[PDB]
Amino acid sequence: KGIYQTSNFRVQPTESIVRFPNITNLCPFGEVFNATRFASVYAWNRKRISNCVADYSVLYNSASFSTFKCYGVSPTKLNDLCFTNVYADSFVIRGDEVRQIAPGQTGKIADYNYKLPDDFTGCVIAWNSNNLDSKVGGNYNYLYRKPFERPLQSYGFQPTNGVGYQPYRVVVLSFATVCGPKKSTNLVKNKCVNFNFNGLTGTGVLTESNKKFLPFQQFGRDILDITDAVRDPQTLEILDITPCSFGGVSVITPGTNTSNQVAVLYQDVNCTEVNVFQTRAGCLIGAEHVNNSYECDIPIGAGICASYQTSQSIIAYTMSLGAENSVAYSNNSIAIPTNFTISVTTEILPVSMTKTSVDCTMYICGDSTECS
Amino acid sequence: AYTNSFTRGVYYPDKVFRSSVLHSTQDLFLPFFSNVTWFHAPVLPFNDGVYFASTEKSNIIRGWIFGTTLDSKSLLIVNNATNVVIKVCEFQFCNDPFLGVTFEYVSFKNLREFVFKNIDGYFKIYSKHTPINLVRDLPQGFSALEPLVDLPIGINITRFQTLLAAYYVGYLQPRTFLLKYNENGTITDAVDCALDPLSETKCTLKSFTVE
Amino acid sequence: NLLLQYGSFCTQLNRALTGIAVEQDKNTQEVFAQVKQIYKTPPIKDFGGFNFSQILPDPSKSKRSFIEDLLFNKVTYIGLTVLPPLLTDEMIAQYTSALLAGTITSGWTFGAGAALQIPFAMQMAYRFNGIGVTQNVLYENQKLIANQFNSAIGKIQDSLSSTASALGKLQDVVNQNAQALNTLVKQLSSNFGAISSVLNDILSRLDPPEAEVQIDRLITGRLQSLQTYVTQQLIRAAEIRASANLAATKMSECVLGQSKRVDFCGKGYHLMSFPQSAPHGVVFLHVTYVPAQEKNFTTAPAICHDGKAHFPREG
Amino acid sequence: KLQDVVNQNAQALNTLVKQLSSNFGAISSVLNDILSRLDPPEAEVQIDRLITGRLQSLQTYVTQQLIRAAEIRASANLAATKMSECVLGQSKRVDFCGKGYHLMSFPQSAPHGVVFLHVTYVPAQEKNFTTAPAICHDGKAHFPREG
Repeated sequence: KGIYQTSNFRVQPTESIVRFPNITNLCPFGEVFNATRFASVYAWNRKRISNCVADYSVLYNSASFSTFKCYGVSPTKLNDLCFTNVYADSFVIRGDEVRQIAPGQTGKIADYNYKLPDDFTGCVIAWNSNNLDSKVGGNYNYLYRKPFERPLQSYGFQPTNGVGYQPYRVVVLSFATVCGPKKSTNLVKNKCVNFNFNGLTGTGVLTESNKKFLPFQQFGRDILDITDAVRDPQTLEILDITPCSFGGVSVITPGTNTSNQVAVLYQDVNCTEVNVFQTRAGCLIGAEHVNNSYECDIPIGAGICASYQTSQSIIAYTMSLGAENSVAYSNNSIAIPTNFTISVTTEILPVSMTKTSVDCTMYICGDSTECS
Repeated sequence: AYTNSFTRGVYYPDKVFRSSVLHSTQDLFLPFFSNVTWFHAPVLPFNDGVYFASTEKSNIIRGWIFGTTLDSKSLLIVNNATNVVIKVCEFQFCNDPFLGVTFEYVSFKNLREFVFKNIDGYFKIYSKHTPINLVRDLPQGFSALEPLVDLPIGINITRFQTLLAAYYVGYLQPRTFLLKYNENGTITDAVDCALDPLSETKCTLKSFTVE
Repeated sequence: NLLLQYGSFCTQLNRALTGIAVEQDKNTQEVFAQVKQIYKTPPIKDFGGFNFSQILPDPSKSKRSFIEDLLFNKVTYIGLTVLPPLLTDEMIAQYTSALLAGTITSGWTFGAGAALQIPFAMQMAYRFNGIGVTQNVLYENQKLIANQFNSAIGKIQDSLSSTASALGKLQDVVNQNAQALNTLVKQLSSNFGAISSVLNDILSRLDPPEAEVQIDRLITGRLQSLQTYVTQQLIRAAEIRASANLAATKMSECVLGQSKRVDFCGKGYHLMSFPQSAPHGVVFLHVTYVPAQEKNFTTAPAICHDGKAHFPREG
Repeated sequence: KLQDVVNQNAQALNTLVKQLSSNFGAISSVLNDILSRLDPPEAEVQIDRLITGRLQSLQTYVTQQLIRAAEIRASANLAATKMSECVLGQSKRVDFCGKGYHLMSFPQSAPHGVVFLHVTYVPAQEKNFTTAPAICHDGKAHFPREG
């Protein structure tokens, strides 16, 4: 008979939420990939792509470039990455030169006009230019001849020609500030959730709070530096973080050899979160409440005790402190005993431990010198 | 010339709210009761960070060049009539620089205090406006500076020049400070733990009251 | 998955702390539960002029005595939990009211057998007889002894209410437990030679076959810090037990009786004491006879009348 | 109490022996495996992990033994005092010798402990009387010498 802490339980998070600011200040990709012109193949022209959202998911999904192919990166993953600082290089040339847009290569572009480093991590693509950069009088701007080294003549570029002689508007972006967009998601309240605010992962019951952060403050901390609150980066509102509901799961029983039904106690939770009975010690289940009081058989806590009684069940009750007794006092009444009892009563005390000794080398290293 | 850094150049260490709590931290701070070099109006180094405290009726101190050569070999920070330019460029100034009477940004009776710090490759600025008149120097009250900007730059900033009647400079030192955040989440008081043995005791008990 | 490789170190701490938690209910019973019935005071307070309205429970209220509410006013989530005491303070108030109502209406007899009524001045006439003062000195002074004790109880309000440091030991025990749990939380933010204290970021930043070594440093540090806390808790609990056993001993000899042990029941020749409950502890108001104004006399060890020597029988 | 002390000593030794089966992050909990599967310069890192593990356990166990030995000594000194006062005498200390006014007690040996039979006197059947604190005779007051 007793109460035993069989397990500890935790409400698992029902959702995961991710929150970041409004997705402003993107890089100007239309100034390179959607430009009205591109430089000669012998003289490729460079621009800068940094201190911005680098929206690489638009390029990875795009079909306008023949292939947005990367020498040392994944094009779908690139929207989650950041480059140290990105250079965007652009040129116009005949489509027969399009195979030169890669590291470890040869020919008038790749070895003499628009060459790239052997270790260059960068993504390159071209849009077909027979409708956009060629001309029927000849595309004379297609001039061709170290890495990025910006004696020469125009390529025979033309719009009616086959795809080798038809030009393409080529460009590439090389590999901090060249950083892709962080994806936001919908917010959740009053449920145990995983969350990830601007750099602040955690798990908890989020709730709209009455605290007053200053305009620059993003996290709230408790006395022991426990993360206590956050500001949402999209609506400038402040949330408490309450930890997800958890506690011990004690099982209450009479002796097994007296009965098999048991009552379970979830410490310090509201019963809604789990017959049922709320107590100041937690939520109690399988026991049933009664208005009577008895000497405390099995302790629950907070003045509640439980026992097995009558058709039998586990009852739970506010414990008796023993029977109450008003003494018949006055300024003139005395009670005197007329007879007595010689009650022999046991007291018991432990007096010695089991006198243990240990061969600490046999315990730590038994049978090995290499261990010793 | 010199004058007393009475109790100035506290700033919110981080973007954290803390309420009715005695949080204590080490950072580059203006040490309490130091002497600032006071200028009434001049190359100055940038040893680790700068507390700065010009008071002017018309804010003629408008631009500071922070860098390595101050020349064409690098932050041009410049307030104008309605905007605040910042850029890193190799550029130039004359034998007597003055203003005619890669980034971008937009913004006596008053004292526009600042603190300017570069650390972990990131350069940052904080501010206060100072509502109170005193013609002599920086008052003996208390006031904490809120953040205004950050940039990564990767430049080993050595020294600076400020262009336009007075300005004051005090170099930051690594120190432990203890900070009294009140209910509203604002710093109401601070203790410089290295100042005197009483401050070494307050930073031991956390409490501003020592028994 | 790594913590399981360290064996019983997650079990035996929960067992050790449960061994403390079960014992705190026991300490509270060993002190307060020393009576098998809840004695009720009579309605009329005819205790021979001794005004106990400040130490008996106020029925207008939690049903505590006035001097207890001073004590309750004077003493002030990530994986840790505080279990409730088995006995709520509104029950400790009944036990202390029973001990007190017994001590008033029946003196010591409710410690031995059944509570027996005895008029309170007739009890004090025994309390004096127990310190070698003949009880005629009580009734010949009763109105003065009442005024002395009423006034002395008056100073207890002011002593507890006006002074801020008056409950040093209970505030110290609450402070030690506060600083222990505060330390235990602070230690979660310590690096222990791992790349971070943020366990989720370790898993985010490094390959699992490597990150295991970082997590091993945090587990090693945190577990050693938990064992440190548990060992401090067991050592501290052994001291709180020695305090509770001393309190139980005082309540046995000094509430339920009159201890002849000089300077055990506080200074002075002891008469009686009244318990009051307090946050995480107990207070005793020890009532003690202190002799005050001495005259100096010639004396002789014994006297001769007929060549026979005579000696004092009881003086 | 005695069965509890025997149970605590059993649980402590049983835990201490069970720790030998645990890895502590070593490649096996069987020390002879580590010493035969792997070469000594490789193996020593795993063995130093396992030694660090077992040593932390042993220091835990010895600390539990010391903390419990202080409890058993506090019990033994209380027993020794009860035998000095309550067997070798009659202690007037109320409830120091079990419920009642006290007469005498008899010790009994028990495994790792002691048992006392306290022979207390406990009053039983009471009658309630009119009483007076003293009695007049000639307008002088008379008081009881005892009772």
